[PDB]
Amino acid sequence: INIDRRRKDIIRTININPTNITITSIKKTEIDGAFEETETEIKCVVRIFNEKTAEKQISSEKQGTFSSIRTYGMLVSNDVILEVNSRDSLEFECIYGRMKIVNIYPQIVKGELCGYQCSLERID
Amino acid sequence: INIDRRRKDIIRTININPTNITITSIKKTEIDGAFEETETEIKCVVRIFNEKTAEKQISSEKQGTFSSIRTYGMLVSNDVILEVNSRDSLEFECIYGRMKIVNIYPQIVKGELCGYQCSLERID
Amino acid sequence: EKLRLLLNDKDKKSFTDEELNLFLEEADCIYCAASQGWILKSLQYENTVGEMYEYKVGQETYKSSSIKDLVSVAYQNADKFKDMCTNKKEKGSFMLGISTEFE
Amino acid sequence: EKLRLLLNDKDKKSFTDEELNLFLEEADCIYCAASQGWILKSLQYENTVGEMYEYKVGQETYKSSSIKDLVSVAYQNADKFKDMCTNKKEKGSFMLGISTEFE
Amino acid sequence: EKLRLLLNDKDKKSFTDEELNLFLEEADCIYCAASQGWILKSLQYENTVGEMYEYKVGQETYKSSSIKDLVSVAYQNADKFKDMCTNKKEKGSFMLGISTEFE
Amino acid sequence: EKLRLLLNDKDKKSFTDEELNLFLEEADCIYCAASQGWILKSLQYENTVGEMYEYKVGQETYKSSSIKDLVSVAYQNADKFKDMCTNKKEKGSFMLGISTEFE
Amino acid sequence: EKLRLLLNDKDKKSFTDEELNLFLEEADCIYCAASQGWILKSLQYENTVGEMYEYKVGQETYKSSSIKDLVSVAYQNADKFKDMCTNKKEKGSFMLGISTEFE
Amino acid sequence: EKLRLLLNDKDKKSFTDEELNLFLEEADCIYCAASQGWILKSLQYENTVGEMYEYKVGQETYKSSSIKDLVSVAYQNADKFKDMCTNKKEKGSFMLGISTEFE
Amino acid sequence: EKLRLLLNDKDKKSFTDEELNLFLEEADCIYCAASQGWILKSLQYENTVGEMYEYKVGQETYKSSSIKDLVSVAYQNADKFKDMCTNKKEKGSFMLGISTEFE
Amino acid sequence: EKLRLLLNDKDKKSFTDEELNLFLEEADCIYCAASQGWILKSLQYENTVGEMYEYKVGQETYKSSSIKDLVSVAYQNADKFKDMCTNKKEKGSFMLGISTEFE
Repeated sequence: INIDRRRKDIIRTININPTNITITSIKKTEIDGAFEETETEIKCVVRIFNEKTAEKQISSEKQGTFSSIRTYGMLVSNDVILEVNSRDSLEFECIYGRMKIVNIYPQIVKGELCGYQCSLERID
Repeated sequence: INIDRRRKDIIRTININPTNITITSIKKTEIDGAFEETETEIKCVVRIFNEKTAEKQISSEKQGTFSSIRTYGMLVSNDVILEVNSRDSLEFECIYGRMKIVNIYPQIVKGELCGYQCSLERID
Repeated sequence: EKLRLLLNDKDKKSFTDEELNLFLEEADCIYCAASQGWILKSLQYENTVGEMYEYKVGQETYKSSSIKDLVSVAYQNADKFKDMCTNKKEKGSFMLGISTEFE
Repeated sequence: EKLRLLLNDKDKKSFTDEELNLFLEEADCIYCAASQGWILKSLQYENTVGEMYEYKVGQETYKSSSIKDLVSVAYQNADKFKDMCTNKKEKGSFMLGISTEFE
Repeated sequence: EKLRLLLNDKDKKSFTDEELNLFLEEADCIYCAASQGWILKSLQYENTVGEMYEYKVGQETYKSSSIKDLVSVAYQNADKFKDMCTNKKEKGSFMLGISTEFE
Repeated sequence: EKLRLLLNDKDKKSFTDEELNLFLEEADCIYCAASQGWILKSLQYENTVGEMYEYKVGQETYKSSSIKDLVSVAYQNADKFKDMCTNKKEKGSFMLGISTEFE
Repeated sequence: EKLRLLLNDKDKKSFTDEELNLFLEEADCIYCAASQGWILKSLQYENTVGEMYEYKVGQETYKSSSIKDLVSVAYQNADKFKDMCTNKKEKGSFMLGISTEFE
Repeated sequence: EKLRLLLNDKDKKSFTDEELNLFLEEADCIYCAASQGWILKSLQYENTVGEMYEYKVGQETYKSSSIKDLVSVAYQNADKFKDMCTNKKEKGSFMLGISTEFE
Repeated sequence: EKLRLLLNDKDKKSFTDEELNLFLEEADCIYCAASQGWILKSLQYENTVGEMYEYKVGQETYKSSSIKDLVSVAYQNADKFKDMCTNKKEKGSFMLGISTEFE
Repeated sequence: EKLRLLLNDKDKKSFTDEELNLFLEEADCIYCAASQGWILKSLQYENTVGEMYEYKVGQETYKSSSIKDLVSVAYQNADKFKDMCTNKKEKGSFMLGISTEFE
């Protein structure tokens, strides 16, 4: 497979049903054995799609209540480098509850990045 | 895929076997660190179908007893905007036990809503 | 009665009786009118089955014969009615005398 | 009884017994009326069986014969009865004398 | 009314009357205009249905008839109407007298 | 208007205005221009359906008719328009007198 | 302009203009040059789309038109342009007088 | 330049220039040389696609057209170039005078 | 060099140059030797590729071209070179004078 | 050496030299011997591939071309060798004089 084929396919698939998304990144930085969080905001064009037939979990407790579902995937181009770790997070404001990028699958051809297959978690 | 194609397909599929449904929405509003619940009632045309071969769970305890099953899905048009969260609920009474909308899948084409795929829980 | 017989031939309650009278006026023989009505009835499969002929939702699955098969069946009905009309109006071969005047 | 034999040629209550009289009247040969009635019965499959030849609901799955197949079989039956009518009415070849008056 | 009959031969509201009258004026025989309109309506399946004949989203699955099938059926309808026009206008064979003056 | 009739004979806003005038200039009969424009439109399918005609992402699946079927449909449209033009200009057979001068 | 019409016929932005000028110089008939350019564009599908007609990575699945279909369609377009060139240049039959001098 | 035009015809960057010169030497007409180069290119598909034309690893799946398909396409290119050369060197039929000396 | 051109005609690194000299000596026409070498190279696919055209181990899955397809393509190449040998050595028709001595 | 040439015309490692000498002495032309040896080699596939040609154990899957395809390929080799022998011994048509004694 050639890089141009993958690039054209990713861009086309995103452009069938794109949505403009405002990713917000909170990166934790180790300072004196604790975290100092620097918040940055980055925008990208994105297509969102179902990937898993999952069920909405609920986690009510004395801290609070929130329900999250794992169904939605995501597919974004090469325009911005992404990364999600324990110390790094990415979220964005979809209208139907806030989305959160759980795991990133970087699509690479011959050691060259071309786009991120990605997974989400719709936090209600 | 064109928006009109999706709209025609959803409306046709609902009209093969529609049921008039009286959705009741109880939305929890944060007031002085507690919930004040406002109850509204909204009606929509709906088709109900099986989606998962699941088993009826039972949850008897000193609080009480109730049995629920996740088999039934749901498919509704664009006529009314829906939303289900931890603080927001939607229910309706099919004659065979009360139904409850667990999770909402909004079918969107080019950033435009056209209908909600949905999942239910038949609370006996 | 011609209208009731045609409504028997051309499958009932898809055309209002006005166009049934129109077809009866158009063709003297009822079977020609039946073929006409069947060809005209075959057009509805466009809307009915052309835009959707097999769909699955959840575990619910429903398949129907494609538009091509249904229009083929309707065309076969039309051709049978037309051939029936022709055979009704058909007459066998003939040998007849011939004579020219002469002085 | 002619009506009973015809209602044997077509399985009972796809037609009211009255119009069997019409079918008998339109053709004295019973097999011709049987072929006509079989075509008319073939027209009825769009209501009795419809296009939805296969469907699955829950754990139920049913695969009925497609309408094209049923109408094809009905047409084949009608053709068989028509051929029976012809063979019953058909007569073999003939060689006959010919003669013209002369003085 | 010729326009109403043409809107029955060719299904409603895919065109507007401003071209139905044009098709009626194009050929005096209504069936020829019906064939022309059926071809022109067959052209419209590029938009009304599109090539995306099957898709699955979530648990929804829909299988529409492919555009090739729809245009084929529309062409078949147009051909049927054209053949109807010809048969309406067709006249059988003829044997006629011939004569040349001589002195 | 010839341009409006041609844009009725083809999809209305895929082509720019000047090339419609170009096609009208190239062939006087509108149907020949329609056939030419339909072939030229058929050339487009390499861009859209050629490089991708069937894709699935996640549970989202979409299928479209292959490039071969769509270009076949467009070619069928072109051939129908060409045959329409020929039948427009076609004229039947002729028997005419012949005469050579002599003294 | 010759070049603009050719870039319309032979689809744009695959060749630079100098070889298009060469194409026009090869044959005065634009459609013959279009057929030649369509063949030479057909040769280029091995690079632009490659033989890898289908692949799945992660949850992405893409099925492109196979190279055989694309080259076949390009060849069909070239054949159509060649036939257009011939028909434009073709003249019908002829009957002409003949005469030889004698004495 | 002949070598540039041949590298345009025979797809570029697979044969180094000395065998291209050999091709140009083997035949004057460039299209015959292009057909020869296309066949010799088609020979290469052994290594590329005979060893493997469809493989899946993990969730990664890749499909490519079989060696038979690609060599068929290359043979089609070769035959088109050969026919192009023949048509270039072809000339129409001829009627010529004949005369033998006599006393 | 004849040997280098033959190795281009029949790929390198499989056979040692001794049999290449043998093929060159057995036929002066290089394409005839190429056809012979292509058949003899087709014989070698039973070892280089073998019968095991597809296998899956672990998550690996590889589908190689079947031996029948490979030998078929090699035979087709040999046939092409043989036809080339014929056409190079072929000569058109001839009409020649004939004469016998007489007193 | 004739034995080495035959063992080049055949795949070797499955025929001891005694039967190679047997084939060499049975048929003088080496290609006839090659065809015979190839048929005899084709006989062996009943053991290797006839008994088992596609098996899966665990996740391990292995497919090989069926006995019919392999024996077909071997038969094709045999027929090619036989035709090669015929063309070797083939000689063109002849016109010769004829003369009978007379007084």
